[PDB]
Order: sequence, then C-alpha cells, then structure tokens
Amino acid sequence: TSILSIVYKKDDLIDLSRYGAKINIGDRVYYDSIDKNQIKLINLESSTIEVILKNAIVYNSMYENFSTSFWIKIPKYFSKINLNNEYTIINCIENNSGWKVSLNYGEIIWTLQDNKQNIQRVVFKYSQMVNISDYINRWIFVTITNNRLTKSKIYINGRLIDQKPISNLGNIHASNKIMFKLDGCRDPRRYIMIKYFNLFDKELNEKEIKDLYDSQSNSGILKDFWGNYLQYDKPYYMLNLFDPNKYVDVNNIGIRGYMYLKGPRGSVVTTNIYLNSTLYEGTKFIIKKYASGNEDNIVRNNDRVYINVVVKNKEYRLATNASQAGVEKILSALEIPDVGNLSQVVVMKSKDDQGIRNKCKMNLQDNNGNDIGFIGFHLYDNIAKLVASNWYNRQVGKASRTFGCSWEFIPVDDGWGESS
Amino acid sequence: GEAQRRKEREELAQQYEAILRECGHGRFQWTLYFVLGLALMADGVEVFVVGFVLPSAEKDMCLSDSNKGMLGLIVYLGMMVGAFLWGGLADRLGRRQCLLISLSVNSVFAFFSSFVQGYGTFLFCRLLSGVGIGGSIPIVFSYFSEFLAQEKRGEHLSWLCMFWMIGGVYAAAMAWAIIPHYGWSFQMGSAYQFHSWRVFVLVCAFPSVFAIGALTTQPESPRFFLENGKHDEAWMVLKQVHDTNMRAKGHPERVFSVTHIKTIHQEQRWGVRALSLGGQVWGNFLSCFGPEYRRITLMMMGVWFTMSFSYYGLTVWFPDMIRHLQAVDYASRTKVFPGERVEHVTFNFTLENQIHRGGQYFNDKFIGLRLKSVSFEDSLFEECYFEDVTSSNTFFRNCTFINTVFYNTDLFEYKFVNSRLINSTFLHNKEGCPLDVTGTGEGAYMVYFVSFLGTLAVLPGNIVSALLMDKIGRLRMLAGSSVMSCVSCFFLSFGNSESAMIALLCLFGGVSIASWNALDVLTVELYPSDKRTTAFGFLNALCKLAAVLGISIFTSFVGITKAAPILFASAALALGSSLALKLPETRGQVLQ
Ligand SMILES: *[C@@H]1O[C@H](CO[C@@H]2O[C@@H](C)[C@@H](O)[C@@H](O)[C@@H]2O)[C@@H](O[C@@H]2O[C@H](CO)[C@@H](O)[C@H](O)[C@H]2NC(C)=O)[C@H](O)[C@H]1NC(C)=O
Ligand SMILES: *[C@@H]1O[C@H](CO)[C@@H](O)[C@H](O)[C@H]1NC(C)=O
Ligand SMILES: *[C@@H]1O[C@H](CO)[C@@H](O)[C@H](O)[C@H]1NC(C)=O
Ligand SMILES: CC[C@@H](C(N)=O)N1CCCC1=O
Repeated sequence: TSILSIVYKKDDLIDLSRYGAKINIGDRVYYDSIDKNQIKLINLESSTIEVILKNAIVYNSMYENFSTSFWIKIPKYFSKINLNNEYTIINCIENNSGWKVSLNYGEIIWTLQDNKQNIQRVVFKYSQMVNISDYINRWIFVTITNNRLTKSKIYINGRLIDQKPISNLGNIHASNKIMFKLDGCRDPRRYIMIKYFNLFDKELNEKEIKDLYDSQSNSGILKDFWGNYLQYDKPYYMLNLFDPNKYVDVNNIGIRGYMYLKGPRGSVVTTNIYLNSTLYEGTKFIIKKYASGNEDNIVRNNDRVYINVVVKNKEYRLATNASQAGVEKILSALEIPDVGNLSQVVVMKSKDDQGIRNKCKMNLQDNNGNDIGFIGFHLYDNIAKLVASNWYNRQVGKASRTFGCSWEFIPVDDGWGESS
Repeated sequence: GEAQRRKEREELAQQYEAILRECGHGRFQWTLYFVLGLALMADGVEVFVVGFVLPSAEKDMCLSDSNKGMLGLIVYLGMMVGAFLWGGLADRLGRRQCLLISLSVNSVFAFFSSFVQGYGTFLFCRLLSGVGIGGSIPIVFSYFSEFLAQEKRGEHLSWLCMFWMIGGVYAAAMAWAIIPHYGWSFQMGSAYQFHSWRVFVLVCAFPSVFAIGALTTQPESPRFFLENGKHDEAWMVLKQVHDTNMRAKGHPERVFSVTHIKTIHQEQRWGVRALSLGGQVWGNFLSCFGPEYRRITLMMMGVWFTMSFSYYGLTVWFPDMIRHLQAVDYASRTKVFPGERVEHVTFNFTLENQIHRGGQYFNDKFIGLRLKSVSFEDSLFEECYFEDVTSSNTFFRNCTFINTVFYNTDLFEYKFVNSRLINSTFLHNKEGCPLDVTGTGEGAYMVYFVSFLGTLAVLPGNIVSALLMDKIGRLRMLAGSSVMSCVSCFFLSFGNSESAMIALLCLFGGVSIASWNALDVLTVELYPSDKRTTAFGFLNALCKLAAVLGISIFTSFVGITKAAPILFASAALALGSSLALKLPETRGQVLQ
C-alpha cells in the first residue's frame, strides 16, 4: 500500500516499494553515526535530495485520496531572524500545483494547491516559552491524510491536531519529482533532520496511523530526551517526569550520603524568543554495560547494567543496602572498588508487559535476581530523596498510576545550545 | 412619669455624692488609679507596635504596598469596633466585667499575633487585638469617675492621662532595646523564623496582662449596682471604700453611717439573652440621642471628630515628612558616572547610591558584591558573569545582556525593566521576595528617639492641666488648648529640616494634651451613669474613624505641599474649638 519508502542501505537510500524511484543525493547531506537512517539537511544549495517516481504513480487525479508520513527533528530557534521566515522543506509543486510541507517559527505547515491556485493549509503549532517542551529539538512523528471528499487532517505522534475541509479544491497536479531541501530560509545556520518517509495512495484512519507509529517507534530500544538511541559511556543529565523542576544532586559521598532532587531549575531566555528551563543542571548518569552481549553501544530493553554517577568530574557507582528499614530505601553514590555486595544491577525498561511503549525506567535488583524495585523519589522530612521500591511494581500490577518511576536521559546537544 | 424618674435620679445622685464626700479621698482612690493607669498604659502601648515592627515585617513577610498601609490602619479599625461594642456592653454587664473581657481578648490576640507567620492571619490577629483594646479608655474613665467627689474631679481624672504617655515611653524604650538586634534568629520549626520584632510584640503584649492581674483585685463601681437595682453589693463596695480610706488615714474605728441607699426601681436561651442585650444596648444608644441629650451629643461628636482627625493626621504626618526629607537628602548625594569601557578584569565592591550610565563591559566577572540603590542605565553586558551578587533597590534599565550568566544572584526579573537578554542563563537564584521590599538600617534608632521625644512633649501640659483643671474649668482649658493647637498648626510652615520637624512635633504634642484631657473630663461629666460608657464608647469609635480618615488624608499629602495639612488641621481644630465653646459647664456639680 506504500508507493514511496526511503530507507537507508549500504551507503545509499533505497525505495522499499516495488517502483524503483530514482534517488539522487547532494554532496553535503549528512548521516548520524549511530542511526544512519536519520538524514540531516543543512541550509545550503548542495544539501539536496531528489526522488523521482514513475509516471504511472504521479498524483494527477481529483478524487484520489492520499497520505504521507515521516519523522522530523527541528532545532531550537534562537534569535529574531527566524521570526516570520516560513521556509519549504519538502516540495512536490510544479506549475503552481501540488503538495508541500514547510516550517516556520514553532510551526509545521502542510499546503495543498490545485490548478486554480487555491491554497489549503493545515498547521501544527508548538510554543517555545514552555519550561520543558515535547517538540523542541525532539523527534516528532508527522502523518498527514488527505480525503478529497471530506477533509485534510494532520496527526502529531498519532493524535489529531488540525483538520480543514478541501471539498472546494479542484484537480490537484503533482510533480514528477519530490524535493528534500531547505528552501527560502534566511537563517544560514538552520538545519533539519528527517527519517522514514512514506507515501500511501489512500487516507489513513486513526488505527493504521497508530500501528504505523508503534511499528516505526522502535519500542525495544531505550531513547534519550531528544528521541535518539540510549548509549553506554555517555554522560546524561537526569529528569523526573512527575517532578521536572528539580535535578539529581548529591551532598556526601558514601553510604552516609544520599542523592536527592534539588531545585528549582534555572532558565534560558532570549527576550520573547524562548523562556526554556535549564536542562544541563545536576549530576550526570553514565551507563556501563555489564551483561549485554551486543557489540553495539545501543542500550536495549531488559539490559542489566551499572549506573556511574559524576560528582566533581569523578565517577562513583549507584548502590543501596538491600537490608534497611522499609521498602522505599535510599540510593547512594559510592566509590567504585568499595561497593562489595551492595545492590548495583539495574534493569533498563522501555516498554511495559503488554509491549506498549513508555518512558525510560530503571529496576534495581540484587545479585540473586530479586527485584529491589523501580527507582524513583520519596519525600523524607521535606527532602525528595532517591529510593528504589517495589511500590511502583505493585501499582503496575494493579494498573494504577505510578508516581515518579519514569525518568528521562538528556545528553548535551547542539540543537539545544545551552551553556554548560 | 418622666418627672418622678428624674427626681429619683437627682436624689440618688445627691445621696451618692454625700456618701462619697463622707468616705473621702485616700488610699482606695489611688490604688484604683494605678490599676486603671495600667489598663490605660496597655492602650497607650498598643498604638506603636505595628509602626515599630513594619520595617522588619515587610522583609520577613514579603509585604508589598496596599498591605503595609492596611497593617498600619488595622489597629484603628479594631479600636473603632471594640470601643463601641464594649461601651455598649458596659452599661448592661458592668465596667469591671467588660474591662476584664476586653483586656483578656486584647492579651490573647496580641500573644497570638507574635507567633503568626502569614499576613492575612496577622491582619486578623491585630484587628482582634485592636477590638479588645478599643474599650479601654471609655470604661476606664467612666469607672474611675464613679469613685470621686465633686470637690476635685477634674484634677483626679486628668491625673489618669499620665499613664498613656508612660505607655508610649515604654513602647519606645522596648523598641530601642529589642528591635535593633537583628542577629537573633531563633529557630522553632524549619519553615518558620523567630526574629526580634516578635519579641518586641510579646513585650508590648505584657502590660495588658499586668492590667488584668491588677484589675482582678478591684470591686465593681457602686453606681452601676445602684442603677441596675442591686442595693446590697453597692452598699458593700461603698463601705469597703470607707474602711480602706479611714484605715489608711489612721482612724480605723469609725463606722460607715449610711444604712439605706435609694435605688432605681427595676420594672434558644442564649439567643434570647443575646437579643435582649442587643435590644437594651440599642435602646441606650438611641436614648443617647434623646430630647434631653441631642445638642450635647452632636456637639461632642463634632469636638471628638475634629480633634481626633487633626491630632492623628499631624502625628502620622511628622515622621512621614522626616522620612521624605531624609530621602531627598539621600537622592541629592547620588553619584553619576556617564560612560565607562571595561575589559577583562574581576570585580569586587560595595556601591551605595550610584548611577552608571552607558557602560560597556566585555568579559567581566562580578564576584561577591553588594549593591544599595545602584542603577545601571543604557549599559551593555557581553559574556559577563555575576556570582554572589546581593542587591537592594538595584535596577537594570535599557540594558542588553548577551551570553551572560547569573550564578547565585538575587537579580530577579523585576530588576530588569525594559531590558533585552539574549542567550543568557539564570542559575541557582537566591531565595527572595517576588517584588521590592526596600531596606531600613541604622535609621530606625533615631525614629525611636523621635517617638520618645514626642511622648515627653506630653509631660509638661498634663501636669499643668492636672494642676489647673478645677481652677479655670473644662471648657476654658479645652478652648485655650485647641486655639494653641491651631496656632502651632499654622506655625508648621517655618520648618524644612529634620530638627525643625522634631521641634514642631514636640510643640504640637505638648500643646494638644491639655485639650485632650479637658475633652475626656467633659465627656465623663456630661452623661448620666446609665449611659456614660455607651456614649463614651460611641464617641471613641467616632474618634478612631476620624483617626483612620485623617491618617489616610495626611499620609497622602506628604511630599506634595505643606499647605494642605496645615489648612486641614487648622480648619478642623478651629471648628472643634468653636463647637466646644458652646458646651454646658459641668464644674462644681454632682456626678449626675
Ligand atoms: C545563542 O546560542 C546558540 C548556541 O550556541 C551555544 O550557546 C551560546 C550561549 C554559547 O555558549 C555558545 O558558545 C554555544 O555554542 C547559537 O547558535 C549556534 O551558534 C554557533 C556559534 O558558536 C554556531 O556554530 C551554531 O551553528 C549555532 N546553532 C544554530 C542551530 O544556529 C546562537 O547563534 C546564539 N544566538 C546569538 C544571537 O548569537
Ligand atoms: C578585591 O579586588 C581588588 C582588586 O580588584 C583586590 O585588591 C582586593 O584584595 C580584593 N578583595 C579582597 C578581599 O581580596
Ligand atoms: C536607551 O534607550 C533609548 C531610548 O529610550 C535608546 O534610543 C537607546 O538605544 C538605549 N540605549 C542603548 C545602549 O541601546
Ligand atoms: C487617654 C488619652 C487619649 C484620649 N482619649 O484622650 N488620647 C490622648 C492623646 C490622643 C488620645 O487618643
């Protein structure tokens, strides 16, 4: 049912569908080292991708329904030059007729144009003054459906955002060739990332959109704050989803010391461009592989690892005394060789028992494979102290709403641009 | 009907005067004088507490504008409610009973306010303390009056106003000896803090408790017993006065010759009792506005309102003008540095009262600096670094910040007015109030001294009044002191420095006290014993309302002109004196 499906292969991009669309790539198109299937396009003339379909699959009808889907990552807009600067990123318009997707300051726009030059636009808007954003510099699954008889709808991460009737539009022509290049951007230092572009010749409903979302989400692999793969031997800042205004900190080294959630977070401001919350505050959490036999650095589900903790550019280890009062027992950062038999092993969990994708969670366990429990925080005399407990497991078994067992890993990224 | 009841009151008053003459003046009267003086000292103390604790309570409670003014004005609203309430209740429950209840309420809520952490709760506690203390003056004066013979009533009643000045002096001394120790940071509960001004509040709440303890040992006034149809205990109290007086004299052998005293003939349950009390109090209040007392009541209302308005307006106006003059002198000394280009170098300093304009600092790290009234204008900060910056009354206006970091600084968003920040980071902001709270330092000391001086100004005139009350009269003393108050009000223009303001405050305070004494004595003597506390409390509530109005009006006029306060005070005092000159003479009469 898919007509175009650009996927990575041995140093090239290949169409999965049985049409053999010709693909040509410029000399300045980049690829991520870990996830080469993600494509980086910069604001230059040579950073281009042309895809040429066949004459038998060119959209030239006017009752024909169609859908597109992709994943996009857009960096933060830093200064006022980006304001009122709508620039096209994907174009399929010839003779002033076709479909296109473009980006503006906090906006993703889908545009349809027929031969009578009538424009229909569907927009998704995300703010930039939020403390913590779900869209800024993070991967977004965008799927757009077009029913020529009822409406045209946009879906962000599988949920409907906007919909606009297109029954007035006439016959829509489409180019023989589809564009991938930043066009019309005045900012000379603005880039995007796109991956997993698919085209279908019929309108997707919510069910197929959700299955496509889960299929392309890679639920079996842990993800960081930016949506990229989680890796070993890389420092990550820690974020609690239930309590996102505080950062992980330590006060003393050893069993007598505890790590807690200290706040409030700082802010990064550019005077009506963004008012975001500082993400590089606290103590870095490095992941060390212990029993994962995979050769790659990618952290997968159910991996049993160790968690080093960076205090004054010195590496310590997560451990707790399995035997103390209560179930919600304190976590501590201690010297690497002096740990002995304290519980180190952490199981990384990304998807639930049924296979539904959720955020990153850590399950502390002992040397005997007994679940100490999920890692979270508990308030002891007005201090949010990091604790491993089986209360979260009990709530999960009861299908109740857990409180604080969900964590987020934030590596340092160029698309965020915060000063460390 | 009316004639018989009038004759009964007249004969009862005459026999009561004869009994009081037989008992004579002595130790009992002086003991009751000291007890009621403590009760009045509590009221004198109560009016200074919020004014003395506001400079610390603004920082300790994040008090903004429209909240400091309400805190300053709350004691007078509470007093206005309490004076009327307790004055109405004292003619149906008894002077001593209502005095004990009101003083206990004041003590309880003043103790509660000393530990209260919030603002609205502090407002409620202080309003209730004002309600408790509002009923002190009317009940105390009407209670002391009913033990005095006609030979010396103005003198012995005017001697009772020394304790108000004593309470003012006590408040000033306690503020001077307690508040300046800001180091005291007693910790009971992590979220709560115990500073020195709370200790000052406790020490100011003490005298009300002492007054209650002293008053528990005094008997009810016999006149209230006689009015309400209770004859045995009135006779017992009058006898007790007799034995106390003559045992103190040195003749503990004579016998109380009075055998019978003429007495006014008397003609769900909780709700019924409350309704009956309310109806009776309303009847007393309306009978205060009766055919016999309608000229008197309106003239007393005029005199009370005008004198209270003028006095409280000027009393709150003098310190405000001293503060305004000090602020003007401070702003005259401000230094200005227009333009300065600074390269890579670390900055430490403590700057006071400076304005730097058009600065350009490139890669400058400001470590550990305290700013007091320092303003940066039209400046540009690039790749700067602010660490351990503490600032009061410091603003960054027209400033542009690029790639700067504010680490461990209290430079909140309200300190960047019309500024532009680009790629700037705020990290580990210090705990502080969301808005400005100003700062008061050593300048508090003189304030206490000033208050002390004002209270001392009262000391001479009191003496003179107490030594002359029965010699000239209440009307003449009232008029001759109001006229001098008006003259001193006109003399306000001949002063523009702090010393001149202090001298003018001393002059006005020393002049108006004789008029206040005369008004107290005249209000006591002009009403029957079955309506004395009700009328006195209603007039005192009117006085407190006029105090609120005058304080607001005179504080709104600071720094604008010196003609409006002078005109208002002089006009009000002239009207009050004109109305007072038309009052009847009560000297040389039985307490009827
Ligand atoms: C605001 O900063 C961003 C990110 O730069 C980082 O943050 C700064 C506060 C400072 O600490 C820099 O050293 C950091 O690298 C700027 O965007 C990037 O600027 C660099 C220039 O060094 C450039 O190489 C990148 O390509 C830019 N990235 C993007 C997505 O444009 C931004 O320019 C700064 N704003 C202004 C007005 O200068
Ligand atoms: C503050 O800096 C000056 C020079 O910038 C230096 O001489 C002085 O010693 C510093 N203060 C202290 C307390 O060292
Ligand atoms: C200061 O403000 C004026 C107008 O208020 C403006 O013209 C000027 O540019 C500002 N200063 C700087 C350094 O920009
Ligand atoms: C007890 C004295 C009292 C009064 N009601 O007369 N005073 C004296 C100065 C101002 C005031 O209220």
